[PDB]
Amino acid sequence: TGLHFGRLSLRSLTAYAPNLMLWGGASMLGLFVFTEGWPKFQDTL
Amino acid sequence: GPPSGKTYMGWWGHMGGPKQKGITSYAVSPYAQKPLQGIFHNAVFNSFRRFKSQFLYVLIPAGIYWYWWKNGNEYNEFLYSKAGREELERVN
Amino acid sequence: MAFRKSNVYLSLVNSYIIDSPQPSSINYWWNMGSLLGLCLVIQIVTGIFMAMHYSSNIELAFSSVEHIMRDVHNGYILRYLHANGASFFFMVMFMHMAKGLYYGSYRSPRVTLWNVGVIIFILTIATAFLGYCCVYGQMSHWGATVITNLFSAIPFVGNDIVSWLWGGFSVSNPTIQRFFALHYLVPFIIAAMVIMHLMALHIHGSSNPLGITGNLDRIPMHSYFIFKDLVTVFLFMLILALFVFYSPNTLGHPDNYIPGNPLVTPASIVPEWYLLPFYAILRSIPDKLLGVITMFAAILVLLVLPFTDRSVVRGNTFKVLSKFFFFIFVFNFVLLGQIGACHVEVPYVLMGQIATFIYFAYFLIIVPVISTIENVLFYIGRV
Amino acid sequence: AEHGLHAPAYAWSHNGPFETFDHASIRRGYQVYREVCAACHSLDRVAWRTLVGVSHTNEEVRNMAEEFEYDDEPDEQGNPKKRPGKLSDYIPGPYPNEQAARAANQGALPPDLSLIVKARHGGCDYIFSLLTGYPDEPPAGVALPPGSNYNPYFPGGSIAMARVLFDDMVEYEDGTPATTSQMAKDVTTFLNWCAEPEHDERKRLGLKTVIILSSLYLLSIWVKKFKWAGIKTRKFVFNPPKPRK
Amino acid sequence: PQSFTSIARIGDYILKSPVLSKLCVPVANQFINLAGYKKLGLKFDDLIAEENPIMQTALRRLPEDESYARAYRIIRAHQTELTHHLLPRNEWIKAQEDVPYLLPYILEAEAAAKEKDELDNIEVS
Ligand code: HEC
Ligand code: HEM
Ligand code: HEM
Ligand SMILES: COc1c(O)c(C)c(C/C=C(\C)CC/C=C(\C)CC/C=C(\C)CC/C=C(\C)CC/C=C(\C)CCC=C(C)C)c(O)c1OC
Ligand SMILES: CCCCCCCCCCCCCCC(=O)O[C@H](COC(=O)CCCCCCCCCCCC)COP(=O)(O)O
Repeated sequence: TGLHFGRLSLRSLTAYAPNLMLWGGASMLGLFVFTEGWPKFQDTL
Repeated sequence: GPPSGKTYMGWWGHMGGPKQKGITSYAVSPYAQKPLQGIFHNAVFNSFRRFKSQFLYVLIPAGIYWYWWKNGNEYNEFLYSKAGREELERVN
Repeated sequence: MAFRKSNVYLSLVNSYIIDSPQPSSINYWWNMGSLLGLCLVIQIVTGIFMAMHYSSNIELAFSSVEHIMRDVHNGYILRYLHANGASFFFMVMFMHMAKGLYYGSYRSPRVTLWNVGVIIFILTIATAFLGYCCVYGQMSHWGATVITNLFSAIPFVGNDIVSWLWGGFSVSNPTIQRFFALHYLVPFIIAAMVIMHLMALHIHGSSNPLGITGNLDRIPMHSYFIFKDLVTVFLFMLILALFVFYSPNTLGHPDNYIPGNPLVTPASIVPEWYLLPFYAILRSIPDKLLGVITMFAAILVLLVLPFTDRSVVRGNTFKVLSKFFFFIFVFNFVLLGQIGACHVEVPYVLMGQIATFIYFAYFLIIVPVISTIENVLFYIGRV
Repeated sequence: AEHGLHAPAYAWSHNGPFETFDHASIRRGYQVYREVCAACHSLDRVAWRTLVGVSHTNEEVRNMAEEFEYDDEPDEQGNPKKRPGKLSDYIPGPYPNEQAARAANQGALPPDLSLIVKARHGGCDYIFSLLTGYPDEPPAGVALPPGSNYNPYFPGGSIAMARVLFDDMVEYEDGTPATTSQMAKDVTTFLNWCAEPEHDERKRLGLKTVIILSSLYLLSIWVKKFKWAGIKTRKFVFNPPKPRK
Repeated sequence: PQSFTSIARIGDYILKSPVLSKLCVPVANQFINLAGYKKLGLKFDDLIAEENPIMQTALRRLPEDESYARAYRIIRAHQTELTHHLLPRNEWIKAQEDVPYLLPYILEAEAAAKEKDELDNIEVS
């Protein structure tokens, strides 16, 4: 009856994981917006 | 004003140390005493005391890296010498 | 109340340099901070008066420093006091960065004061490096090429950043003219980081060499540490006066007096004596990408040091072996800057790998394990 | 062999914290520059006025700068015309463009010596030992490329600068013997002046600054101890309070 | 940062083992006097940093007498240190006066704070 912890719980890391991927996806969308006009990044744009 | 955080120092009046009691202090005005009173017997006997304590903490740590650099410098001098090119080609 | 405490502007001066409570037993190693504040003013003041005679064009950059040295009234005093004060700035800063590591100043609750110092440490390296290319000497052109072409190791992005930083295809007029305008800006950022540096120093105060609480015996800053700081100010301005009037070109390199040439390289591209050791860490790794990661980590390894130290005592004063390996690390760095002065030849390459390994292992293996037995020798030796 | 032979320390008269230049040697060194090393080397950073009151008198310098010619502002219809030099102008080099220097000297670029003393490691000792350090033949084992002379002090050994210093190639205005060792001691003195024309004033302002600062530094120790005298001899006693409270 | 209970379970085992308590304890006792804090009048537990909530809790439970004396040894060491000298030989700390007076308070405070963090993460079946 004890969960692995370091002041951060294992249960609380799996609860935030779906949102962490969504925040990661929201960050890539912000990268293409702010790094448009870069000719090298236009290879996949 | 806005509230502030919690620190480990106060100011004159609430410095934040433990309560003290039973400790007394004496002092004398510097207009009434002679400075430079013991500069000799401190430049000779006191300095020698401190040196004899903390000098093997600095010498042996400096005694290892001096022989390590010298046996590399006098080895690099032979490897690039006319008598030490044959050892140079086996390490080059 | 008194006017020095009631006024809005004079109350900030009162609580920082006049009524500030200091530990009563800090030795001369704690005078180093005020010497860096003195040297920051020297660089700026001797720089504003010398910026009135300098042209940042690639055509006039070198020629204008000679005009400062030959035509400006007391123009040689300006440039020797500014070129030697840059070298004296780093020697006091290393003795400030080393006193902190010896007495365990990085430990909590002063970790932010420790991290702001590392930010200050980097910005000063850039500021000195940027002002070094302003002279446009033969050593500064090739010191600019090597350092700036270092970011070509970041994959898929490096070639554009390097071309963006140079302002073109190499080091030419667009490079120097923007290096000078940056060199005038960064000292105003350091001056702003020092203000944030003294703000984190004021919440908890200075430490003492005993490594114990200092709230039991305090004395005011004025008339005690104002006049004790005056002792080292006059000694700092005396040794600086010897290097400025009696031997001005001892610390520098004679190749910087040649105009920069893009066709012919010097016999040996070497950095200044304060960046010399990290040059050996870069050159120890037999790869290009891995060199940058290893070179920059040596600055960033200082950041984990509040976590690796597992001791319940601050400092090295009451520890025989933790005080013992410190001086090897001190000397290993002193040895580390020695190979960088020598060419890349047998057997300096082999020395270059073992020495930089022991450099990194002090933070990551020795400081954590010796600090561990030391807790045990302390425990059974008393029990 | 490739670092170049280390040159020893000689007995220069201006070394030491109180010595000035021998201004008689600056006057003589300027004479052997104009007739020996004026042909292939430049001095572009020396104005004419700096020679007044140091090596020559004012009427002497206003005539030396008039033997040359400078380009003047155009005439009434824009045609170019020349003017004689004045005291505000600089010493003209021997070659107009960098290409014409390399043509006369087999492709080698002869440097500008207005900063040579502070730009070659070896200070004053390296210029002196350069022009007198030429052996009559290269050491056994080495065959030099054509057109290049051997000199051990030069890093790498082989150099493109020949021998220019012989005996009695110049006559002095004060009867000094013109030996190869004598002139080489003089040009290095004149060239050190060119690189450091602030030499004498710097060393006498330093004596003023050191004496002022060294007694300020000592006076501060007395004042520090006078003001710290009440804390240095402060004495504490401890008497344990009763546990009744 | 290596706690204190962690390095004490190391201690009581070495003390009880006859081979270990004969090999290293005779080497540990020279490490204490070579450290040389005894000569300025300092008991060991006065050397530990106190700027964390664990030590601040134990410093409050400390009795008045041991807190008043603790105040004097720190003041004496601060005063003696600024003079670049040492205490007279007849006032140094001996071997027997250096006792663990701050040990039990540190230990009773970590086991009550270990319990708190092991109860904040209970996964009930
Ligand atoms: C005959 C032409 C000539 C004369 C006369 C001459 N030099 Fe040179 N000097 C050269 C050339 C050519 C070079 C370039 C050689 C090279 O660097 O290999 C050179 C190079 C030098 C250098 C550079 C050495 C270095 O290590 O890079 C110095 C210093 C120098 N000369 C000093 C002098 C001095 C001092 C004099 C007389 C006072 C003098 N020269 C007279 C032709 C001359
Ligand atoms: C911490 C602050 C500063 C540092 C460390 C610094 C450092 C340097 C260094 C090392 C050089 C090259 C010196 C040489 O070898 O000749 C230099 C040159 C120069 N600096 Fe600074 N500098 C600082 C601030 C300033 C400021 C604020 C200005 C102007 C307002 C300034 C103006 C110059 C100029 C004009 C040069 C070229 C002139 C010359 O050195 O000949 N500097 N600086
Ligand atoms: C211009 C640059 C700097 C100035 C003016 C400056 C100034 C100061 C001052 C006045 C203090 C308090 C007095 C003292 O402890 O001696 C201090 C403390 C400190 N500084 Fe700096 N500092 C500078 C740069 C740095 C750097 C580069 C670092 C670290 C890399 C650093 C780390 C520290 C630390 C750890 C302390 C606390 C020392 C202690 O309390 O014992 N500082 N600084
Ligand atoms: C913890 O204990 C402390 C402590 O708290 C403090 C504060 C200090 C003191 C240290 C400092 C406060 C250092 C502060 C340093 C700076 C902020 C740098 C200062 C920077 C500037 C002044 C900015 C630049 C601006 C100028 C100087 C402009 C000058 C104007 C010129 C040249 C124009 C002249 C032209 C004409 C027309 C005459 C200590 O020394 C100390 O330990 C003893
Ligand atoms: C940031 C750059 C400096 C770092 C801080 C170091 C502190 C040194 C500042 C000097 C002030 C000392 C005098 C205090 C005072 O007013 O005392 C006054 C009067 O004292 C005097 O007699 C003044 C002596 C004159 C010496 C000043 C020389 C200055 C040297 C230049 C230093 C900075 C470039 C108060 O005296 P009191 O002790 O009775 O209160």
